[PDB]
Amino acid sequence: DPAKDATPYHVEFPLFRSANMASADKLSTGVGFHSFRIPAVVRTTTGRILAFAEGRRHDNRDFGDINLVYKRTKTTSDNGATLSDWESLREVVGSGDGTWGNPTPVVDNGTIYLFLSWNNGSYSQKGGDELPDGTITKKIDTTWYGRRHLYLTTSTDDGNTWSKPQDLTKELTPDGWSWDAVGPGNGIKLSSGELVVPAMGRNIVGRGTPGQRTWSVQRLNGAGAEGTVCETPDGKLYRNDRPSKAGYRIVARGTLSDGFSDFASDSGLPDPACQGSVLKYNTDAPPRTIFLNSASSDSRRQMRVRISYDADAAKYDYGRKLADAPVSGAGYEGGYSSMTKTADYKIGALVESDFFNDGTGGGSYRSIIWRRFNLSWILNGPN
Ligand SMILES: O=C(O)[C@]1(F)O[C@@H]([C@H](O)[C@H](O)CO)[C@H](O)[C@@H](O)[C@H]1F
Ligand SMILES: *[C@]1(C(=O)O)O[C@@H]([C@H](O)[C@H](O)CO)[C@H](O)[C@@H](O)[C@H]1F
Ligand SMILES: [Ca+2]
Ligand SMILES: [Cl-]
Repeated sequence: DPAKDATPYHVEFPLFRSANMASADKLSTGVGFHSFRIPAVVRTTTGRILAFAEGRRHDNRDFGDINLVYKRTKTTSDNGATLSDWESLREVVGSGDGTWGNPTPVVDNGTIYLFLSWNNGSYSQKGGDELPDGTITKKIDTTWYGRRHLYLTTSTDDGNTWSKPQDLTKELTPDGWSWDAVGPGNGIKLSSGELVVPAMGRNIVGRGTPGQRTWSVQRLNGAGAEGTVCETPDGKLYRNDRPSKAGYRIVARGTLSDGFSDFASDSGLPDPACQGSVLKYNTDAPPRTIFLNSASSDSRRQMRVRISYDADAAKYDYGRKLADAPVSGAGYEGGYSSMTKTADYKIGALVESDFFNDGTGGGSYRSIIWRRFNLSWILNGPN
């Protein structure tokens, strides 16, 4: 791999700082957040980087009052290289005391499309959870009021402002569903121009052209709830999803016109039942797909970034442990992740981190780390 010839480069620092941290991130209104979790990142066509997260107001739990927050790089050409290159925290949407989450952006010229999930603030995935005011949650159900909704918000000004989110549940989530998720992480634009956004049991597919997109659903029997998608070097689609039980990533390959294979466990990619991320890096010799998850069947703290050179992303190298370049003072790193390719030819990654001050409890502060590294950094890892 000729990219190994570059000097290894890596930088890493917290970008979304929980309430316990010195420079805890708050909106300009004064509204702060206990925890940030569920990252999504995209480089726009200007080179600006947009980083999204769930701002979890009161504790780290997946329900209750959660706002969709973000940061942009200050300019289109700084590549988020230092903390001072990032704007202050902003909000995409935070209306109501319900949950706005699952950021899943896709860039289309320019327009950034950001798909989100939402639930009512009286409901949770399991039900029976206690809220700050003493209310007990109802379990997410199939009713309009109590089901998981799918929203779309758009930016046509490089992420500066966002349209009021539009509820596309009736159009893009099957009737009768209760739980739902989009991404989280990112959607993609194919070499042939279609937009493909991974979601629970389905792709959301944007046909048409830039400036005139039309959305529909490609259902995928056996897909995960939290999916990732990319275009492999052979031109086909590749779903690499979180499994329902700890063990291994589940994978399927297909096309928009012919559909997908069934999903199968990939024994080369252990996973502890956690979200992952995938990135098409380049098309020229040699073609590369990047994959990032916790490379373990029982821990989220074994984050590993990897490269596949296969036309179908069948097999990956060992890659490199993110712990080889650890961050201090921002918790124990590991969990959900998102990757993009920066305009200065780095991998830019967001990774969850957990202070663990309340163990697995709701009071444990969660932060999100930003990382940049070149391919060389991965390739020069001790395997
Ligand atoms: O509901 C919230 O989280 C909030 F506290 O109020 C939201 C909103 O003004 C109200 O919920 C009504 O839409 C803000 O967008 C949030 O930043 C925050 F201030
Ligand atoms: C995530 C997690 O940290 O495990 O889990 C998902 C969801 O519960 C699982 O995919 C099972 O359906 C949450 O939606 C997400 O917020 C995060 F908690
Ligand atoms: Ca809110
Ligand atoms: Cl999910």
